[PDB]
Amino acid sequence: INIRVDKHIKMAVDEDLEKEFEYDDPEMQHDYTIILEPERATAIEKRWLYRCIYGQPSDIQILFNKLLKYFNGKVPMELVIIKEEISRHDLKKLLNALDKYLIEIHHW
Amino acid sequence: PIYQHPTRLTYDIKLNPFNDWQFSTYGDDGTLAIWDRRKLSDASPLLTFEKLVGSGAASRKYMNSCFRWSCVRNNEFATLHRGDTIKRWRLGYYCDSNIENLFVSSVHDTNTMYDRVATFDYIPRSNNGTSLICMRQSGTIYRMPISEVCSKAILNNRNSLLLSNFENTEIDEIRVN
Amino acid sequence: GLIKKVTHWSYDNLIDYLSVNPTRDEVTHYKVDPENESDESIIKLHTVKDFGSITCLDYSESEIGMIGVGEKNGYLRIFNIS
Amino acid sequence: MQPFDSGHDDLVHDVVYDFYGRHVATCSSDQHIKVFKLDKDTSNWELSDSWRAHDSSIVAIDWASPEYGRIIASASYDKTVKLWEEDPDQEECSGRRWNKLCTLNDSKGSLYSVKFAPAHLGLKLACLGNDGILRLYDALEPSDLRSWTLTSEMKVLSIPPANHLQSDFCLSWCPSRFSPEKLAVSALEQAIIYQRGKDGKLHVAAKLPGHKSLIRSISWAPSIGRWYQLIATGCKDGRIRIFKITEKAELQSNLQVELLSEHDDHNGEVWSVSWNLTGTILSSAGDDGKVRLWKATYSNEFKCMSVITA
Repeated sequence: INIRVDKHIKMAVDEDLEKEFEYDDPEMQHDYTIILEPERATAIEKRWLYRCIYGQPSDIQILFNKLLKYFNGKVPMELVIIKEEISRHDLKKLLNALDKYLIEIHHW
Repeated sequence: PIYQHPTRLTYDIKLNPFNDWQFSTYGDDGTLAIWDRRKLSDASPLLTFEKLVGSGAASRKYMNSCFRWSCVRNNEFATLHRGDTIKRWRLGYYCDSNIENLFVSSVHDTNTMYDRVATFDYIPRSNNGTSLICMRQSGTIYRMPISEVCSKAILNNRNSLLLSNFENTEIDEIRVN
Repeated sequence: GLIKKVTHWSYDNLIDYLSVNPTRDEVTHYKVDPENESDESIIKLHTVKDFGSITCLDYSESEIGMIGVGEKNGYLRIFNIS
Repeated sequence: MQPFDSGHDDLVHDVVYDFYGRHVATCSSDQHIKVFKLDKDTSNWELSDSWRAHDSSIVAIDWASPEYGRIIASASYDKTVKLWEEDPDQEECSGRRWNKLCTLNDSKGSLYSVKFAPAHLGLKLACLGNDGILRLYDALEPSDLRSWTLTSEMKVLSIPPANHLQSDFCLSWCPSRFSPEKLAVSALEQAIIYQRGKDGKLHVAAKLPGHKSLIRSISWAPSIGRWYQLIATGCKDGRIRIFKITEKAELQSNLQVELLSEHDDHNGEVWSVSWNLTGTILSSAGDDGKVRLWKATYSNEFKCMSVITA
């Protein structure tokens, strides 16, 4: 599982940083930015990843905060389930809730 | 049909809320034009501003509204430029003697509270006040007031100051007492 | 993004508004008190989210709540909010 | 501050005092002129008359000299200047208290500013519109104040501006009975001083430098007795320029203009600039929402003293 951040989260964290072209809206353009290492990220990038969860309930927030460092595109999720003692249906819930920000990679 | 006038500035029609005979469209090159239906009925546009709004009207079907008529007073419209400033153009009219020929009298620039504004709209308040609700490019919607800018500061022989506003009707006086 | 002012609905001093998100997916009905200049005067009331790609929007003056929404595929949806 | 509602249904354009400082005339875009008198007993502004004047928006009015009677000029956008004389044998707040005298249907453009010359020059007028033509109207026949004759017609702008481009014009006479007849005329971005020559015709005398943008207000300071005159200008830029004029072909006196000060305190457009009776207090309004009061220091440098937010 690899994490992704779209332009809406970038604009949202820009608004939050403001708290402390232009004529058209082409719907086929998305400024997709992939966070390669969620553990090794800057402040704005961690802000991106934490704003990605702004709206989901408490269980999803806890499951994301405990499994954010494993979304580096190199750790299989089966080993994550085995090691962290989590339910498979919990992983299914976490994947289905964040449908448009999680990249699935399937290889041996 | 009653009339058919061939023009290329045929886009988003906003009728004037105070005079139904006047409507204003723009075009692909951003050229805004304020029309009168009686001149087309009988055919030049009543006004023509070169490159006032965003271009590319034929290519993009999702265009923000950066031009609005005024629902607080007559002969006025607001244009939003580069997501930062709103130009409140005030028009003047004269009758060649019932079609009122139009020309631009004064333009007032108001800087927005937050940058990157795509579309906006008016908020009518009491005592002829003006406030603007604006939607940013991030989708955040906020409310911004219009400040009371003094239009005339005259002094008397008794050292008395008389202040006239650009928005409301009341006149402010600071007497020497 | 489309902010359209809607009149002939509210009986109090509030002025109704209709908004479309910049991603063109939902229609939001607001309610703005003009006498209060705070940003909390905007009250979000309802949001219809089942939309593909909104291209145009219009309202009905006579009947309160009836809002038509066009789309790029060709589906015009006429519904109620209030 | 005591705000009083003028009662117009649209934007109040110009407000002018009388010579005695007890009457104010307000014009507006609702095609109305209202005259307010200052009551001696109640000390509150109360309306004297309110009558429809023009067929378009009135933008400039001026009171005449009190030794020629009570005459109010009115320049509107319908290419007319209308002169209004008070007949006191009418009821107040009726519309018949101010009688019409004459319509000046010579301007081919929408008039912007109207000004009376000082009383020592006669009952003169000065009109300016977007046609760029400065017109002076006298009152030659003393029996009836309805035969006003055009005498001086000087072209300020070569071609009129288009309708889509904005414009602004302003005028200011010379309040000096001991100096020859002068007139400060503000074009779009130009400020010209016109002087009356030996041939009886106006001529170009001096030009105020600067003014990269539109001039919104011009004002000649009263000559209290000093040897140098003062012109204050509020531009579309943030500059409140004060020009110091020292007076010494076919002109009775050549005059030199030196910029005395230049202030950027407003951070916007200086819409209006004015003077006091003695030329000591300047008042300037701008887009910051604040009206600043300027007084000259000991070293002849104008420094702000009060800021009045609104």
